[PDB]
Amino acid sequence: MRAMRLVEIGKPLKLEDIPIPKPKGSQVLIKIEAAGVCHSDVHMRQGRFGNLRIVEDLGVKLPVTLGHEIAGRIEEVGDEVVGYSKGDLVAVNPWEGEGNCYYCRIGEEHLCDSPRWLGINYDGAYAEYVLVPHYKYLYKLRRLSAVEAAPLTCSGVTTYRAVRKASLDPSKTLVVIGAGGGLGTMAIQIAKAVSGATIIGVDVREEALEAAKRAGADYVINASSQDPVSEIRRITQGKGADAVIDLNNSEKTLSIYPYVLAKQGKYVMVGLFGADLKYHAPLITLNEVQFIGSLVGNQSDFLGIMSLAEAGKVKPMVTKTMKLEEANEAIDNLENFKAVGRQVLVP
Amino acid sequence: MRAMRLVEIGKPLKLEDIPIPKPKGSQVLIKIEAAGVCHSDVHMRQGRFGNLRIVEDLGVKLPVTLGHEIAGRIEEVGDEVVGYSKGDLVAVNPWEGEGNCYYCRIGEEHLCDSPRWLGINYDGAYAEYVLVPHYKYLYKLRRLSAVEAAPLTCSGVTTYRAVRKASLDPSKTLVVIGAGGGLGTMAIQIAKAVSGATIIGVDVREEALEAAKRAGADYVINASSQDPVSEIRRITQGKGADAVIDLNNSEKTLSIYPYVLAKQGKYVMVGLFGADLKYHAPLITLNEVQFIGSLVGNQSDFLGIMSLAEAGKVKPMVTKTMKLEEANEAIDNLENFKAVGRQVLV
Amino acid sequence: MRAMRLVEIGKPLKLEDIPIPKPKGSQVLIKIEAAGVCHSDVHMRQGRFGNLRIVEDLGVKLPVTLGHEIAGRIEEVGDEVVGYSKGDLVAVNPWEGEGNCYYCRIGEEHLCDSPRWLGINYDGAYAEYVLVPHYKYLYKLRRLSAVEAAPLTCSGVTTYRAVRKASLDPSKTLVVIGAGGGLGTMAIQIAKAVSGATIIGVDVREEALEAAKRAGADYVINASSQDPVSEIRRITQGKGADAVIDLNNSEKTLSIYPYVLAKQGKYVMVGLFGADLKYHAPLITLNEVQFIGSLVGNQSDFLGIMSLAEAGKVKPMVTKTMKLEEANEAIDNLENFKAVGRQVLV
Amino acid sequence: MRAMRLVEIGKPLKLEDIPIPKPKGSQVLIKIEAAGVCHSDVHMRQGRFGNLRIVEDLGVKLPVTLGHEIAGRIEEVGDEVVGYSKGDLVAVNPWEGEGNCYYCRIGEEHLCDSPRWLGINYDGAYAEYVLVPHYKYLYKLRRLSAVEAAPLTCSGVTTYRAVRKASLDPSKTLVVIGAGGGLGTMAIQIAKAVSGATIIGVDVREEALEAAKRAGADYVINASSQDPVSEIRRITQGKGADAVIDLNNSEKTLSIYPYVLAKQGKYVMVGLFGADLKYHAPLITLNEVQFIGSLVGNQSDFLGIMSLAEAGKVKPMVTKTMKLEEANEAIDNLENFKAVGRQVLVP
Ligand SMILES: NC(=O)c1ccc[n+]([C@@H]2O[C@H](COP(=O)([O-])OP(=O)(O)OC[C@H]3O[C@@H](n4cnc5c(N)ncnc54)[C@H](O)[C@@H]3O)[C@@H](O)[C@H]2O)c1
Ligand SMILES: NC(=O)c1ccc[n+]([C@@H]2O[C@H](COP(=O)([O-])OP(=O)(O)OC[C@H]3O[C@@H](n4cnc5c(N)ncnc54)[C@H](O)[C@@H]3O)[C@@H](O)[C@H]2O)c1
Ligand SMILES: NC(=O)c1ccc[n+]([C@@H]2O[C@H](COP(=O)([O-])OP(=O)(O)OC[C@H]3O[C@@H](n4cnc5c(N)ncnc54)[C@H](O)[C@@H]3O)[C@@H](O)[C@H]2O)c1
Ligand SMILES: NC(=O)c1ccc[n+]([C@@H]2O[C@H](COP(=O)([O-])OP(=O)(O)OC[C@H]3O[C@@H](n4cnc5c(N)ncnc54)[C@H](O)[C@@H]3O)[C@@H](O)[C@H]2O)c1
Ligand SMILES: [Zn+2]
Ligand SMILES: [Zn+2]
Ligand SMILES: [Zn+2]
Ligand SMILES: [Zn+2]
Repeated sequence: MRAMRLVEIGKPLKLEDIPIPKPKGSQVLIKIEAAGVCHSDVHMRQGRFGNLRIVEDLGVKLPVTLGHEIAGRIEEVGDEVVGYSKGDLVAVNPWEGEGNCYYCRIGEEHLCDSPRWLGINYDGAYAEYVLVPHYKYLYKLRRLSAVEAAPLTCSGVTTYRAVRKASLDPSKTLVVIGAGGGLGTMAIQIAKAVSGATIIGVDVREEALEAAKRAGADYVINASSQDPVSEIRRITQGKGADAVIDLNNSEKTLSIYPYVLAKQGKYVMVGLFGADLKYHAPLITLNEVQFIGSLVGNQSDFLGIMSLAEAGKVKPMVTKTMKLEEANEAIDNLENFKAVGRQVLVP
Repeated sequence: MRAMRLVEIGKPLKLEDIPIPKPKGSQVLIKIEAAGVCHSDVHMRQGRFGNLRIVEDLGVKLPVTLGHEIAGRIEEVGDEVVGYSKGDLVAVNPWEGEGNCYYCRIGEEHLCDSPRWLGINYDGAYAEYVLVPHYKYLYKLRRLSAVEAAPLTCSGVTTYRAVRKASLDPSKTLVVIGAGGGLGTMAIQIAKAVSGATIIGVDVREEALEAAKRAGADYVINASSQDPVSEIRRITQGKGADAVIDLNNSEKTLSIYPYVLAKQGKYVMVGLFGADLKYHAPLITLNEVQFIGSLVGNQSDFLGIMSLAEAGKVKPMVTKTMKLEEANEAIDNLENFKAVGRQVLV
Repeated sequence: MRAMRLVEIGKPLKLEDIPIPKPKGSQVLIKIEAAGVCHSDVHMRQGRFGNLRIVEDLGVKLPVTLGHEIAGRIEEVGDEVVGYSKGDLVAVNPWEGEGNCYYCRIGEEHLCDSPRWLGINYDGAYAEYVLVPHYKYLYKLRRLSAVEAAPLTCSGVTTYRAVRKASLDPSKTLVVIGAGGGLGTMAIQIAKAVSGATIIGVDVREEALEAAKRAGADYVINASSQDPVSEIRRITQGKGADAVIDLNNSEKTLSIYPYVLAKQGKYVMVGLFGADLKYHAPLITLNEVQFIGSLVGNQSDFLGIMSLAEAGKVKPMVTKTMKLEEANEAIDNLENFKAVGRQVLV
Repeated sequence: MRAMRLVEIGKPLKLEDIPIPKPKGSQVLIKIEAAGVCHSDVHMRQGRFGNLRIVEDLGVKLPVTLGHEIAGRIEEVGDEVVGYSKGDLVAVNPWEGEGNCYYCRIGEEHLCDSPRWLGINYDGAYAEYVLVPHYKYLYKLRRLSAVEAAPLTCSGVTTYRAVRKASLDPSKTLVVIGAGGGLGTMAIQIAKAVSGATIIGVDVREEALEAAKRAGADYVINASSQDPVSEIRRITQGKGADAVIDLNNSEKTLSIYPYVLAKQGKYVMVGLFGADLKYHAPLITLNEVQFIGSLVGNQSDFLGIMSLAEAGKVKPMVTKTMKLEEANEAIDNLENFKAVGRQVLVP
């Protein structure tokens, strides 16, 4: 089968011909009908998340098929599979754990000590087929097509979790940094659907802000032409933002936004652009500010976002559908900040 | 009345004689019997918390009587005061708000936009009497004496809230930095009394660690004669600490402990030594760690620590007492890191 | 000034002429522009909530002006009032506490031991003016008019708190009983605005269900012409409802819905029709279901619903307005179940 | 192997000779060194929990080996078992789920739609060996012996969860009904270890109250000689109890304690004596009281209580150790309210 794999860092993904997995036990073989392209793949290709080398520090073993936004039809199931039949259209939660470690026992499976992340350390969706370790990570689709559902397995579940960590309510204001991109449009839609908080979207491209508005942002700020700090201060009437979901965490964003937080404000750090957070400690203490890391999501988060989308409350903004072989072009678009919403590959 | 006030930044507190406040409405006048000495007064005297100037930046108007750990007896009450009488022994919650702003409405009074902090921007306990804006901030003392209860109004409520933010449970390990001081000894007693988590106390003086051990720490580590990272990793079997309550937040502590956090670990920042937190962002994201600021406490926190104390489940470790006029010496001891537990003035 | 007061239990509210309150300190005098009519006033007039007598049991002292959904303009302020001026349009939180008791300290003012409930044990909005104990209970109106905001101070805050207690999320289903009334229409709008859960509205009148559908219900069920159990089970695919907000709690509703709860399901009891909950204990234990009482709301709840409303995300459905003197007729409509949405007096 | 099984309701458990299970895959065969006796087995033997027949209504299929308080040594592991070796002394969490249903996905495994409860609908610990479905339900013991740990898997995890649902803090008072029994002594120790709340123990036997005190109760009330209502009112100075953990839920207890709740008080219903809760609805609404059901516990709860005990913070009060063949006598003792603390069988 065809597969776009990461064979060497700093080099484009290579199309290869590898065997189709054979499911056994509780595993499930899925024929891919949609594979979303995540900016995280830009970092993977470069082989690094900030100062962290995926191979040397994170333990990734090359080669590996990328693609962690997965949706397709069940092709074959193992002998222990129950409640799923061949032909079923499903979305797949790639953030899988083994079950015995501390993090799996408390329901934080994505933080497993021996993680099975499809598309990162295990073969992902940039292929004609993908082997899913356990059927419990599936979610049958009815209202959504594979193309519309795929982005939900990463950008969706990730921002759903981040939005929960933001602890929103009607009296609070949320600021999303990078609001026109893949996770940005998803975070905005979700915040608009599961809370009554005021949503402010921030980006640097005119097209990105149009995307943020289509996503439902109550207010948008172009940080290239406008003074983001002044605008956020004005909109919140001098109070500052009660929560900020930073989908960049770059030298640029971390030098600006951590300073527009209201007292008790929560700065949820999702982006992986790579930079150090330098912040005066007394500022953290005296203002009870919080810097919170958020990574993908657990089974509850996956269930939550899938339920919301399947109910028609939110829907990924897929702006382009391309071939599996165009994987390197889709990733380039993100690397060059030329895409809005989400791009999805179809084998 | 006698009163030790911050009259000039950088200079010792000055013994001054000012009018005795006259309570009206729901206000209450307390005759001070005990005033705890907090390290915060070292910063105050120096005129800053890190880069933040108390006057220009934090808006403190001098002169002001310091002292934010308050306990004494009611001397006089306003005409609207209910449920309290002259002579009543009480502890005072100094972190007061006005009630109308966003923060007061959600029950986070200490973060009021127009704060009324006794001992900070309003006159405190380093005097014969102290005026209390509302009787709602009082707590009748029964089991504890004024001297034993005074520290609860700051070191107690501050660490009670911090322990709460640490989200502890029996399977977690908590590390307390500065475990032998005023807040350190309280943080440990509270953590042991309101959770079943493993407690590791870290300090840099043999006696401080002994005070930490007595407070109830399961393990103690002297960072100045042994590598804390190795011990903490060993104790947690390589997992790291699920929570750290840093009562320093100095360049020294922030360069060590943030790196010993377990995944989802919470770094609660209470200390105000002054330094910049510096941490690689990808590490915060990939490990889902949290850096959380915690400041004094609200009325719920005050009630929690006073009830816990009056029930005899925790008790401030007062290692020495002295006169009001000796305020400058007590503060020097903290500045020179010469004390263990809490000092109280009378 | 004119005022409709509960002078005699069992008898209509009486038009009376009493002195106009004079505000002092932090008190504020509001000139009433809108007073919502709540079903609670049906109980009040009848003199009881279930078996609980408002006088003997609940301690209500007659006579008292009713009306707990308040909105109007500031007429006069006490000398200590800050941030408000004469002429300011505001909504009033009537569920007020004194601040010193356990409940006020933990931020649950509405459960104060010495409650100051405007329209219940203190004079309410069914009059030309109403005295407000503290300006902290006010909320400046910008987007909404007095008539549109009045209902938020009871039907809004009550259901906002109830929606919160329901612990909803996208994978859950909420069932609202009495979905076409004052609280019902609000509960649905709020549930839709602050969660992504599936909402099922149940009522017994075609128009009530239409009002429920308009409020935003995903499904509507007329319990008087179809079996609600079958529909709810079908809609939830046999799982049952994860939460039910019962705005009746009558022998009729309690004999049906508690049995349609999913495991861990939460039955939030708001309605005060009067009945006894009767459920086999082993079922509560084995299914981990919860029967939760919810009463009006605290300052945090008030802030939440007022902000949500002023942002235009929800809005009380006022289907009719009338004169203060018509108070007894508006209450009759609710008693006879003749209204949909909310009625407001001017 | 020997096994004490429930073969017919209303009749004593029968000693039988059944084959020793053969573990495969992720299963683990444990040689039982301790099996605690739970009052729940009194209800099982009678074949009913209140109005609920275990067979006709709950779906239990007879015969079945009882015993849900399990501890022993690993005898054999399946091929997929990792991190566990033969000879390891472990406690076993019997409240197991399948993983795919809603409740398993959100971390509430014990409420699984297709539960695997060892000792209830699957063979339990009243035997020489027990087959554990998955090694992730194990917890290695170091400080505790099997006899001291066994009770933790039901009375321990159940009361740990109930204590959490009670939402305690230093200013609150907890009242435990049935404080001298198995779950009673465990609830008291736990509340004393994980909260600073005031603990009041209530029972009807002098011996039961001695047990409650040894457990650490701050106050004890003998409901046979004293007026429980008056005492609770006096101790809480007229406020009432902020939380009540009822380990009976009988006609007797439900007619008394739901009426001594403080405003916002939580009545956590754990006991299964069988009775209907009849309570005036306006009382629930106007006082914001809560009636909360609590059943065993999930993997997080199990991890929590095991950590606490393994740390020496709490320890089951085993008052008697007897032979496997004495299973019917141990259960009779509970049925007749003649035992304090917990009884443990050793094959
Ligand atoms: N923590 C997690 O679980 C997780 C999961 C997925 C992706 N991510 C990370 O989130 C980040 C964004 O991912 P994405 O897929 O949405 O990519 P994306 O390219 O679609 O979005 C990036 C957006 O950032 C905007 N941007 C660039 N510089 C900016 C600035 N200075 N201020 C404001 N906006 C700016 C761009 O215009 C663009 O719209 C990446 O680093 C990715 O690896 C994290
Ligand atoms: N955020 C708040 O609400 C709040 C409230 C009160 C006090 N504080 C602050 O907390 C800090 C401590 O206050 P305190 O009253 O307990 O004072 P303290 O004098 O008791 O000092 C705390 C302890 O820190 C120890 N220490 C010093 N260097 C150390 C190192 N490198 N590693 C480990 N331990 C070290 C000292 O030996 C001492 O025992 C101060 O900065 C104070 O201003 C904050
Ligand atoms: N706990 C609190 O804080 C609080 C606050 C305000 C009002 N309330 C109470 O809530 C209840 C409802 O108040 P409301 O103002 O919305 O009044 P309402 O007149 O609008 O009545 C509510 C709805 O119940 C419907 N109904 C009647 N019988 C029904 C049945 N068998 N099944 C389904 N629906 C049925 C009616 O048709 C009506 O639409 C009252 O008992 C009131 O006193 C409680
Ligand atoms: N929900 C769950 O997860 C769960 C789990 C295990 C056991 N249980 C149930 O909890 C209950 C108790 O179990 P146990 O194992 O501790 O049994 P136990 O016999 O050891 O305890 C019962 C105690 O109740 C006391 N008691 C009897 N009548 C009383 C009264 N009127 N007032 C106060 N105390 C009274 C007895 O003196 C005795 O000490 C049973 O119904 C059992 O099935 C529930
Ligand atoms: Zn794991
Ligand atoms: Zn304020
Ligand atoms: Zn009160
Ligand atoms: Zn399941």
